[PDB]
Amino acid sequence: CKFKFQF
Amino acid sequence: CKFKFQF
Amino acid sequence: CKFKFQF
Amino acid sequence: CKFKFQF
Amino acid sequence: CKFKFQF
Amino acid sequence: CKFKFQF
Amino acid sequence: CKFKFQF
Amino acid sequence: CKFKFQF
Amino acid sequence: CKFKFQF
Amino acid sequence: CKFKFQF
Amino acid sequence: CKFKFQF
Amino acid sequence: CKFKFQF
Amino acid sequence: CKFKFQF
Amino acid sequence: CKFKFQF
Amino acid sequence: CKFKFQF
Amino acid sequence: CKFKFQF
Amino acid sequence: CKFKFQF
Amino acid sequence: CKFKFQF
Amino acid sequence: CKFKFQF
Amino acid sequence: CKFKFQF
Amino acid sequence: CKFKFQF
Amino acid sequence: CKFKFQF
Amino acid sequence: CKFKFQF
Amino acid sequence: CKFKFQF
Repeated sequence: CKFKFQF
Repeated sequence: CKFKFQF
Repeated sequence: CKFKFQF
Repeated sequence: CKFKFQF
Repeated sequence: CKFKFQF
Repeated sequence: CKFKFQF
Repeated sequence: CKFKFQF
Repeated sequence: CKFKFQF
Repeated sequence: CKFKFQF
Repeated sequence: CKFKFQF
Repeated sequence: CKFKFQF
Repeated sequence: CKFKFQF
Repeated sequence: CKFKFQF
Repeated sequence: CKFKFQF
Repeated sequence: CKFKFQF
Repeated sequence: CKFKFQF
Repeated sequence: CKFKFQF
Repeated sequence: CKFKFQF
Repeated sequence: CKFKFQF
Repeated sequence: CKFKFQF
Repeated sequence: CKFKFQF
Repeated sequence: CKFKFQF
Repeated sequence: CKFKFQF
Repeated sequence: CKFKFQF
């Protein structure tokens, strides 16, 4: 919801 | 919802 | 929910 | 929920 | 540097 | 450096 | 360095 | 270095 | 905090 | 905190 | 903390 | 803590 | 020099 | 030098 | 030098 | 040198 | 602090 | 601190 | 601390 | 500490 | 001539 | 001539 | 001539 | 000439 960081 | 950062 | 970091 | 780091 | 985000 | 996030 | 996250 | 996370 | 410097 | 420096 | 330096 | 240095 | 900070 | 910090 | 910190 | 820290 | 001289 | 001289 | 001289 | 000289 | 500091 | 510091 | 520090 | 420190 707040922060979604995908690599 | 707030921040979505995708790499 | 807060932070999701996937490598 | 908070931090999910997968390698 | 490329991205500099300060919250 | 490429990404610099400061919370 | 590539990612620098400071919480 | 590649990832530097400081909590 | 008192100081947040993103160089 | 008192100081947060992201160099 | 008093100091958080991410070099 | 008093010092957290991530070099 | 590049930076002179007298705190 | 690059940095001179007198705390 | 690169860094001179007088704490 | 690269670092001179006088604590 | 009492005296702060920056040259 | 009492005297802080930065040259 | 009493005297802090940085040259 | 009483005197801190950094050259 | 330039600076005279006496304690 | 330049700086005279006496304690 | 330059710096004279006497204790 | 440069620095004279006497204790």
